[PDB]
Amino acid sequence: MDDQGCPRCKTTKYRNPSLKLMVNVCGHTLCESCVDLLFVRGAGNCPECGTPLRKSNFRVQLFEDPTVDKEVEIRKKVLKIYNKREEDFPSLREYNDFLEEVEEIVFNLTNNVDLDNTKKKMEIYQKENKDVIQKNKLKLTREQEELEE
Amino acid sequence: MKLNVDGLLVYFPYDYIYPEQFSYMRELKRTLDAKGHGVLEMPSGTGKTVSLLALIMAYQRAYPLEVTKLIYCSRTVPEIEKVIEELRKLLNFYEKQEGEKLPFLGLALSSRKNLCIHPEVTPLRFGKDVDGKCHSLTASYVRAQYQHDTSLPHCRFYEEFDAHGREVPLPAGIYNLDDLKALGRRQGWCPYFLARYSILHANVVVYSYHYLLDPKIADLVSKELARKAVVVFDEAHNIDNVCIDSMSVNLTRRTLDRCQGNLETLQKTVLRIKETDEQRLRDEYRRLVEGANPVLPDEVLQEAVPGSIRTAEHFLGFLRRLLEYVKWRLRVQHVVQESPPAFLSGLAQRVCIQRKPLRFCAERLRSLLHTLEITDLADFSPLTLLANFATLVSTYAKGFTIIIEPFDDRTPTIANPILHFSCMDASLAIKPVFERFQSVIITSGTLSPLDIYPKILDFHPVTMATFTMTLARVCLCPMIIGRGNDQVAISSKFETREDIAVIRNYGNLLLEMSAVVPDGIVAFFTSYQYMESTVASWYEQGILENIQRNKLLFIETQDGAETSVALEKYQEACENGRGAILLSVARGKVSEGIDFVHHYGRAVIMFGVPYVYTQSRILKARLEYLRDQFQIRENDFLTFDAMRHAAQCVGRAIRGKTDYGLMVFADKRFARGDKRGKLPRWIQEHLTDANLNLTVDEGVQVAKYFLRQMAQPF
Amino acid sequence: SIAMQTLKHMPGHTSREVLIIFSSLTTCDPSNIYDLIKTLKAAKIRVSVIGLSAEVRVCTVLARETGGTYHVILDESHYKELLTHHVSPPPASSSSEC
Ligand code: SF4
Ligand SMILES: [Zn+2]
Ligand SMILES: [Zn+2]
Repeated sequence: MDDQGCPRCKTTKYRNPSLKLMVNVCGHTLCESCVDLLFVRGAGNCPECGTPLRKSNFRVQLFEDPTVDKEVEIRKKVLKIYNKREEDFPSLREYNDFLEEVEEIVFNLTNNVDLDNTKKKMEIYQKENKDVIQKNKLKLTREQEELEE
Repeated sequence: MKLNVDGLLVYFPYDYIYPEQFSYMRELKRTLDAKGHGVLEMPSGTGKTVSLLALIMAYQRAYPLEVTKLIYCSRTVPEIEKVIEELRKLLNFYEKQEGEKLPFLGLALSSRKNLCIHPEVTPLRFGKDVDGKCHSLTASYVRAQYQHDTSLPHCRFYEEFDAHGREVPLPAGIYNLDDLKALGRRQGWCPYFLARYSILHANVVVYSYHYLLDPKIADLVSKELARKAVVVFDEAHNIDNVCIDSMSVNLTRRTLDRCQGNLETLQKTVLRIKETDEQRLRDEYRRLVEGANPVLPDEVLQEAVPGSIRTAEHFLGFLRRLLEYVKWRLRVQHVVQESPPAFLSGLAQRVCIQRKPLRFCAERLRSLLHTLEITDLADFSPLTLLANFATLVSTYAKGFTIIIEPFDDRTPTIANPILHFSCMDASLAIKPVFERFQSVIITSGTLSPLDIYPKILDFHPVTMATFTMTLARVCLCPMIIGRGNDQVAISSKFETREDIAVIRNYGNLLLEMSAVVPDGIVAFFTSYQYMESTVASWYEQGILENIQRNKLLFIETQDGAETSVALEKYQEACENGRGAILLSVARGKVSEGIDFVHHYGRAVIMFGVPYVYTQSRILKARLEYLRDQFQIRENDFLTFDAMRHAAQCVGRAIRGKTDYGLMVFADKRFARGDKRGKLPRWIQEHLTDANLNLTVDEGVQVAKYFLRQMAQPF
Repeated sequence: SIAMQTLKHMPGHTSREVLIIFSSLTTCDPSNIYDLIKTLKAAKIRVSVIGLSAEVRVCTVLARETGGTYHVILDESHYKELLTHHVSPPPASSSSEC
C-alpha cells in the first residue's frame, strides 16, 4: 500500500489502499482496478510486457517486491518436493545439503530455464512420490494441527 | 587502619569507619565465605566502594585460589572513573604499608570511542563510527594487506601491539581511562587492546554492564577464564531495565527502509566481487560447510551448521524474504499485537522461512559480510540489527514477546510505526552471570526491598541485609508533605493531575521552600508532559514569577544538548549566591547520570510519585508476565517500580563526606505504609510519624530549623 | 566592593576586617563574586560572615578562603554570643603583618 501507484493507473492507490497486488507469471505489479483493464482486452496479457496468461494468472498477494512474489510462489511449489524431515538422514552434512540444492533450484527456476529443473524434478518424482512425499504430505496436517493448538 | 575482621585482618586507608561499615564488611565476608551469590544495600554513594574494594583485596590475599579476580561494574564511564581513584588510593596505602610492589593489577575497560589514539577516529564521536572505522583499520584484509606494505593507511598501533604486547604483558599498576590513553601513545600500542589482553592476567577489572550483560560483546571478554571470580555490580538497582535493554530490539519503518537500501548495496557489492575476486573469496564457502556479534548466550548459541543459507546469493534472498515479511507485518494498521511463538510460526508459514535456518542468520551475516571487505559496518548497521532480531526471534520466545505498534504514542497519525521485541523477564539474560561466576554481589544504593529481586532474577541469595547509615550527626532529615495550606489531598493521581488546586499547592510549596532552602535545589516531576503542564499553570499565575525573583529557575528538556548546557549553568548558580531550581523528570537520563553533592541539590524535591504511563503496551507484557511467572502482583511491581525509581532520584544528596541535606517528597502517597515500607531502610528509619505528613507551612518551618542545626560545625 | 574601596587605602599595619550580616540567602551581583575573592586575599581584608537562617555556600568559601569564620544563627540568644565574640581582636595570621 506504500507504493506510489500502478505503472499505468496511479490514482486508486492514492485514494485508498484497499487494492492488493495480484501475482502473475510475469512477476509483475498489477492492481484490481487495472485487472479489469486487462480482462476487457487480451484477457490474461500483461499490458506492457504482453506475457500470455492461461486464465488471468491472478492471485492476491501483499508483497510490494515483485521478485519476492515469484520467489515465494516458486518456493511454495518446491516445498511439495524434498519435504522429507531432517532426521531421515543420520549424516550431519546431508541434513542441510539437500536444502542447498532446493534453494539452488528455486533460484534456478526464478531466472534461468526450468527445463533442466523440470527434467530433474521428474527423476525425483519417480522415487520420492512412492514413500516420502506421501508420508510427509499426510504428516503435514498432523503436525500443523498439533502446532496450532 | 588495619581492621581485625572476624574472617581475617583487613587494611583500610581512611582513619575511621562507621558502625554500618563493620556490618557491611562482615556480611560481605559471609557471602564470600559461603561462595554464594547474594545482594546487599549500602546507603552512602561513596565509602562503600573503598570498604567493598578493601575487603575483596584482603580476601584475595588470604584465599587467592578462592577468588581469581574481581569484576566491579559501574553504571557510567564518568562514574566508573571515580572508582579507579578509590582503588588507586587504596593500593598506594597498601603499598606504603607493605613498602614494596606486589603482583597486583587493576585496569578499567571502555569503548574504543572513549579512548583511542588514532587521529582519524578522534574527530568522530559516534560509537558506531569508531567501531566501523576501527574494524576497517584492524580488518584481517588490512592486516594481510599490511604485510604487503602497500601504500594505504594502516593503523600501526594495533600492529605494534601484536608484535610487542603479545610477547610481554604489563607487570602491574593501576591505569585510569585518561591515564591509560597516555600509555598507549608512549608505547605505540592500543589503550583498548592492551587492556583487553590484560584481562587474562588482571586482579581487578571494571567496566559497565553492557560490557558484561549483552551476549554480543560481554561473552568475548567475560569468557570462562573467570570461572570463580567475584563479580560485583554497584548501584545496580536498575539492572533489570538495563538487562532487558540488552535483549529488546526495536525495528522501525525508517530503519527497515535503510535495511533494504543497504541490502541493495550488498547485492551490488557481491556482483563486483564475483567479477574481480571470486575463487579466493569463494573459499569462505568451504569452511562454512565444515562449520556486531551473536546475541545468543553461551549455552543458547549454536554452531552446528549455517543451514540452507550456504552462499551469498542464497543468504541475500533469505534476508529479502524475512525483510519483506517484517515490512508487510509492520505496515498492517491495527491494534497492538503480541505473538511471541506465533510470529515465528506465521513467518515460517507465510514466507516459508524455517526457524533453524533463521537461527544462524545473524551468525552467517557476520561471516558473509566479512568476505565482502566492506568499507565499514556503520553503513550496514541497520541490517545487522534486523539480523540480530532475525536470529533472536528464532532462538527462543518462551520468555519474550513481539509487540507491533502501527501507531506511535503522542501522535494521532504518524507514518513511522515501530515494532518492539521487548523482553519480559531479566533472569534469562543474566542467567550466565550467576551460573558462570561462583558468586555475584549486587551492591546497590537506594535499593527497594531486596525480597523482590530474587523473584525478578532467578537466584538463591545467601544474605539479605539492609545497612543503615549511622553518623554522630543527622545528615539527612527527609520529610513527606501531603496536606497543603488548604488541608487538601495533594496526591498526583492521573485523575487528580488536572486539578488546579493541587498544582497551586506544589507551586506554593516550592516558592516557600526556595525562599528558605539555601543555594542548590532540584525538583523532579513524573513526566515531561506533566512537568510542562505544571510549569505552564504556574506561569499563568504569579507563583512562577515570584520563584524567579527568589532564585534562578532551570528546566530540563528531552534534547541532550540543552540539558548539558542548562545543567552546566546550574552548577555555576549553586557556586554563586543566586541559586537555581532545576526542574527535571525522574526517568530523565539526567537524573540517573547526575550526582548531587555538598552545596549541590541541597534539598531534593519530589513532585508526585514517579509512575510510568499506564498505556505503554511494552510494560504490559513485562508487567502481566511477572504476575503469571514469579507471582508478583501488578500493583506490587508497579509500586515497586516507583519507590525504586523515586529512591534513585532522591538518594543523591547524601553522596558522601557527611554533607547535610533534606529530602522532601511532595505527595501524600509516600505517607502510605506500603510506600514507606518499600522505601530504603536507611531513609525510612530516619523518617518519623511526627514529620510524616507535615503541612506545606509546617514542612517549611521544620526545614528551616533543621538547616540551622547542620549549619553549625560538628 | 564599597568596603574594599575605602579599605584599600587604609594603612597596612591595621587589620582590615568585614562582618557581613547576611539575611537573604540570595546574592544578585553585577559581576561574579569569585573574582572579587581573589582581590580580597591580596588586599588581606578579613571577611567573616554571620549568616541568618541559611548556610549559604558562596559565603562559606568567602570566610574560609579569605580567613574569616562562617556561622549561622541558632536563635536570638545565640545571636548575642556570636557578635560579642567578634568584638575581641582576631589573632594575626601569617599573612598579617605588624
Ligand atoms: S586499532 Fe587501536 S589505535 Fe587503531 S583505531 Fe582501533 S583502537 Fe584506535
Ligand atoms: Zn493499474
Ligand atoms: Zn509485465
